[PDB]
Order: sequence, then C-alpha cells, then structure tokens
Amino acid sequence: TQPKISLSLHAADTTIMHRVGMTGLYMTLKRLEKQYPLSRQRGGHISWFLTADTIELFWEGSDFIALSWLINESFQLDDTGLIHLVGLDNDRIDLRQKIHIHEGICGVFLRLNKFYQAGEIINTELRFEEKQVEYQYKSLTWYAHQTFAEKLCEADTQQLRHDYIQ
DNA sequence: GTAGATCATGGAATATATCT
Repeated sequence: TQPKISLSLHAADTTIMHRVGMTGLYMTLKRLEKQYPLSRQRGGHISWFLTADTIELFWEGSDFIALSWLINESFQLDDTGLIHLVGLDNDRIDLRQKIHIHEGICGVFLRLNKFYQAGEIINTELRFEEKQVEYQYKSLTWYAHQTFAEKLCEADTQQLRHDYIQ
C-alpha cells in the first residue's frame, strides 16, 4: 500500500545521525520480525518492507496505536532495571555488558531527569576469579523514549503530525 | 488566557778613468 512513513538513505536532507537512526530502525524491525514473524502479532498490523538502504512502513487503522506498540516493544526495561533494546541481541549479551550499555545511555542520552524516572540502586556481586565485585548501578523505571509517541502523533486525531516537531 | 520569569530536578751593481 501507500507509505505513510517513507525513509531512504539517499535523501539529501538527512545527516549522519539520521542515517544511524535509520540503521537502528532497520535492526529493531529485523529483531521484531524475528520475534513476531506473523502480521497479526504485530500491533496495529504494522508491515515493514526492508531493503539494503530503504525502510518502508505500512499499518492499519489509526497511527497512534501502531507507533505506541512499536515504541513500547522497541524500548523496554528488565527486572534488574537495565536498558532493554530489542535491536541488540540481549540473550547472548552478558549482564556486565548490559550494565555498560545502560550506564552509557543514561549518561549520554538520558542525561536529564526531566526525561526519565529512576528506580532503586541495585547492587550485584558478580564473580570473577573467586572475587565477587559488587556492581552498583541505578535502576530505571520510565523514560521519554517509551512515551515519545504522544509527541509524535497529533493529540486530537491520533495521527502523525503534518508539520515540523520541536 | 498567555508569555516571561522562576523554580524543580536531577545520582551517587757600483765608481772611475778615459774619449770627445
């Protein structure tokens, strides 16, 4: 069907950050079709067509629910409070690297508490060479990434905005 | 009712005789 969202690497207006975000979209949708191969498991019956340098999106019904499902599935938080990005393969990533990436992302992206609410400081004593070093980190509860869908879509029409967004 | 100012909210070589 017609693309409500069209994205190409060859577009002139894009910058480097837009391209790396495009790659992030590509990998998270790859991991989603690995997790949800079938159409009706995908919220809002989203359908993505992926090429070497193009990502293509169609869905059914109102946009708000579709992007809400996409965002909620994309960014998640495990029980330990660490970041859970489906684009990266968390299964074969150990807990130390998970702590590394979570600490990095709160230290560079979520640098401000106006965008995220943190949990309790969770300390775990991981065992290396008969040494239980206590890894101490601040767990999270919510962040603006999980709820950017409200800003992305119009409030009244529950559809994507047709103007520039601050 | 809205725009500007304020406040919260952060993680842990010479002389001499001679010729003319």
